[PDB]
Amino acid sequence: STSQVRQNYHQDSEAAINRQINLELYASYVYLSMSYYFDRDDVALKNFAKYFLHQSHEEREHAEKLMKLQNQRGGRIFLQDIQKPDCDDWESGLNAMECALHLEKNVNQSLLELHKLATDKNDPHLCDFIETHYLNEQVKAIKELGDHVTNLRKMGAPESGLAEYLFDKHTLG
Amino acid sequence: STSQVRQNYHQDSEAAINRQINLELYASYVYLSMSYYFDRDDVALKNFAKYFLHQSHEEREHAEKLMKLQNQRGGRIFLQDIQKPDCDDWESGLNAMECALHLEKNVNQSLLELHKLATDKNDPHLCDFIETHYLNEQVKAIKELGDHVTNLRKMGAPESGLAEYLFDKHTLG
Amino acid sequence: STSQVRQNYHQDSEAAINRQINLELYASYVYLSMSYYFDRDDVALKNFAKYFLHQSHEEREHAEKLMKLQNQRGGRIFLQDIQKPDCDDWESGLNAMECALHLEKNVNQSLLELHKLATDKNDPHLCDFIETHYLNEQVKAIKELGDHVTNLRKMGAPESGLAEYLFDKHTLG
Amino acid sequence: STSQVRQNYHQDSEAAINRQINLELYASYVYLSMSYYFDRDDVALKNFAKYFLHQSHEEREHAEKLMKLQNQRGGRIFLQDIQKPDCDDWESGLNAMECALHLEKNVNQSLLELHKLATDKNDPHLCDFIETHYLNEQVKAIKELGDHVTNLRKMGAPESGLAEYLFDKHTLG
Amino acid sequence: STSQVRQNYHQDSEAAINRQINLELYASYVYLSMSYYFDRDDVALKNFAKYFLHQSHEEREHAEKLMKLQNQRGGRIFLQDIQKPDCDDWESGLNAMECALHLEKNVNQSLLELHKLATDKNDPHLCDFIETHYLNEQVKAIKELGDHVTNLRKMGAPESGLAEYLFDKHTLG
Amino acid sequence: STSQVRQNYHQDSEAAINRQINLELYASYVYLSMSYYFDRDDVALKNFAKYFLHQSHEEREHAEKLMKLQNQRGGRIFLQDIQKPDCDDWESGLNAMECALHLEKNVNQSLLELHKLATDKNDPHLCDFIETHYLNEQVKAIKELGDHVTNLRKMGAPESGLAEYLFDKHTLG
Ligand SMILES: [Mg+2]
Ligand SMILES: [Mg+2]
Ligand SMILES: [Mg+2]
Ligand code: NA
Ligand code: NA
Ligand code: NA
Ligand code: NA
Ligand code: NA
Ligand code: NA
Repeated sequence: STSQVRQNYHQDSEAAINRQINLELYASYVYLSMSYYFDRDDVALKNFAKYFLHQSHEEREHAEKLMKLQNQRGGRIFLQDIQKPDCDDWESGLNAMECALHLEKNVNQSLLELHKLATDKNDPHLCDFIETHYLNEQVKAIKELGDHVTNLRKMGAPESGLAEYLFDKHTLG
Repeated sequence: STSQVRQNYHQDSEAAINRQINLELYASYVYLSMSYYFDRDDVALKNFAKYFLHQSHEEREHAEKLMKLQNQRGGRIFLQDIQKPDCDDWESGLNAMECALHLEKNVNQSLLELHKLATDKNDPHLCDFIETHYLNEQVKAIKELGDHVTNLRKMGAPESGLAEYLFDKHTLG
Repeated sequence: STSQVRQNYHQDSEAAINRQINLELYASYVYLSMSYYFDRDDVALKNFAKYFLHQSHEEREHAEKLMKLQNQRGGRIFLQDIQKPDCDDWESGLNAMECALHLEKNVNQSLLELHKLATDKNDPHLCDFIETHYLNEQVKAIKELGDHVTNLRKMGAPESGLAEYLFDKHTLG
Repeated sequence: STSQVRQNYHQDSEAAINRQINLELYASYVYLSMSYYFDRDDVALKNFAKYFLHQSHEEREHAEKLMKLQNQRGGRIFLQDIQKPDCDDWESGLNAMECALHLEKNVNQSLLELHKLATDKNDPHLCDFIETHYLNEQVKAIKELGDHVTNLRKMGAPESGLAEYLFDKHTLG
Repeated sequence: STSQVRQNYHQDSEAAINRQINLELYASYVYLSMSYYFDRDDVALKNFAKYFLHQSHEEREHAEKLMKLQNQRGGRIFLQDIQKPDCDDWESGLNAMECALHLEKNVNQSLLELHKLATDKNDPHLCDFIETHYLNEQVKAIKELGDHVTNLRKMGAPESGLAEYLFDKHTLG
Repeated sequence: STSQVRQNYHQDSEAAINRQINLELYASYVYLSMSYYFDRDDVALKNFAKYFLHQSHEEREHAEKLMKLQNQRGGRIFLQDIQKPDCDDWESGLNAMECALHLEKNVNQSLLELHKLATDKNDPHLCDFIETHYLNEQVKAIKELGDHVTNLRKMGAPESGLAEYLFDKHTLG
């Protein structure tokens, strides 16, 4: 049953990796939903749409890298349902950015718990995988989203549709 | 409630489009599972893995095009859970190709039902959308997968691991 | 006696580095032996030979990087005899790949023990050195060798000399 | 009061980062002093001057990267006075190199203490930040300075003004 | 004690140059503080941050040129502590620009006093050094900052966060 | 048991080739030791280090060519332990060059004995192999090392650390 390549890879780490794969795919689905919300004719913020679509693809890449990790270590991928996002209607550019920030912080928390598990299981390869490919990415993404939220709020979003328009043009464009 | 752009777009067509979006995302997920099955150290068919990963990305593109359609017509996207694939272990290159063929034919059947609905609702734009972007793509994909299955079987798959190896090299490579 | 550059570098870490240097040089020697086994007129698998020669040179590079590390930290290199490999005759492409896999996993285990020692001695520089330059390299090498072994076995190695021939051509060539 | 981006960032880590920022700015100031010492007409070692000026700019870059880190994590930068260097007159190329070596080892010790704090606070992002951007840089800088000191001493510095002259030309030039 | 190069260089001029060096380094530190204030996630005005970082580096260059002057004339550099800036929190783009304007005018006043001292000591080289490299630079910087302050105020800064946003984009970007 | 390619290849020649392979690998190991001795922070002669590392790689190449010869003639490679070098600490650039000269002359003597054996066994292919690839290489290497030793001694090595420094720069650099 044991993979010929498997070495120093705890069952709990394998399971946590599978959970993280699902979470990354979920985040990719959330961002896809947000993108096409901004593609609606009654919202019509193309650069918001582009931004979130890019994020969706990035999240898919993160999931695929975790799957590659899983196979590299000799764990076995078990996929689960990708739950639909919490919203169909994301209400505003600002609200979407706030939800994205919340999502990214939740993903970061899951990564931190993964790192803690790796450390506890004395899995330095896994620890450094997480550190190299995920943790800084998360910190950067959270910082960027926080900057966006700050700018939108200062501009007067979401009540100032001019605010969101000009943010779409000048920041995301 | 009615979109300012909506014209000649029946509620039943909108719902069928949402169902098709989910089905395309499901197909993407299935192909992703198959790809990383072939990435396992105990399977190790890199070109199978690459082939199915490409298919996964293509299916995601198809889903995104349907979402774009939905917004273009003034329908509203409602996402649903993406169900996990039927298998974790796809057993062989031949079996994966057979399951892919079955999946593609099911997707094609759903597209044909969508076309029939469009026709019944006198939606020529939707009909020609399906015809232009989906139906021929499906016919081609089904033909390609059938060719692959035929070749693998004639080569002696899945019992001939040499068969699958050489197919991976010479057809998919 | 203490090096002017030495800081936070435990004697046990220095000794473990010297042991790792010897182990990497040993691995280089093993791969050299395997390469020239495949260069024999009665074996004559040129791409196996090339593959293992490349591995030999890579292992030498790993040893040299450890020696550089040793000097960077102000430890002192103490070389030991490089023991001859366990075999003169490696029997088959498959057997050589299996022995290489075993060797790489042993090297990985030694690296993991080195990391554990570094961590216990609160040597984050050493830990991150190992993580950055060695651990992922090992995981990748083990995964690659496992893939090779899997393919050879499925093809019918080592009894199918056609198997090894075609693997030599299509995978290693 | 809490930053919207802040996550898993302990107050003690934030304070230690502020201390490190000050220390890096101090090191920059020290190197600036040394550079312009070597620019004096009665010292006139242009390549020493260039070397230390480069080091000064590098140290400022390190400080700026720590400030960026601070903002990325949602900590708040609090700057302090940059103390003047211990010397106005650095006496000789050899003495300046010895003081630089001492400074770099002190900076390294502060970084190691920072890493220990990060580890104790279970801040893997901070740990890997320090490891990636600072610790190896320090090890390299210390090794280089030790090499310089060794060469100068063997050449006969600081009593051999010919020694320092030729070192300036051939090593630093 | 007297430098072999020293000629027509009064002790009072040497001391005033040392004071100016400290003042330029102080200005550099102030601009650095402002830059990283604008890099905060709750301020998030990247082009303000870039503008002030550029100013910081420019001020450092000015200090280094004064040190070079000091050595060229045969005076001796005596560095002092670089005091921390008056603020940690610069409140707004407009407020930062107003403080920068005040700082630049103070630096200009110090330069004018330096020029007056040079003139009184019949040091035409020093006078023309100040005139060529510093005075026009100051006049330009003050004019630019005044223009910025005027624009921000007319736009409605600092109460109009849209004002600061659009200024950041269109003037500083 | 006899190789299909073997012709006019005496068992004694095969054994002598195996001994020469071991000797070349030993020489490679010696040069590696010397290189990293010069990489020490308390020795710090980078061009000595580079010179000996190049020699190490060259010696490995010589060993690999002998192994290739062995297989070409249908002999069988039997590897032995590579003994550690006689020294951990090579004391000086001059001493390392003197030891290298001694090593190269010992290798040359072994090659001459190999040639004599080949001649006695009427193996003109082996004789011309040795002549073409090894003997002139040895003569050149010995001449070069003798030149180096002569220069170092005339310069005042090893007591003149300036001597070794300038030799490192101007001859080996
Ligand atoms: Mg790390
Ligand atoms: Mg003038
Ligand atoms: Mg505008
Ligand atoms: Na992600
Ligand atoms: Na599709
Ligand atoms: Na290795
Ligand atoms: Na630094
Ligand atoms: Na200035
Ligand atoms: Na040789």
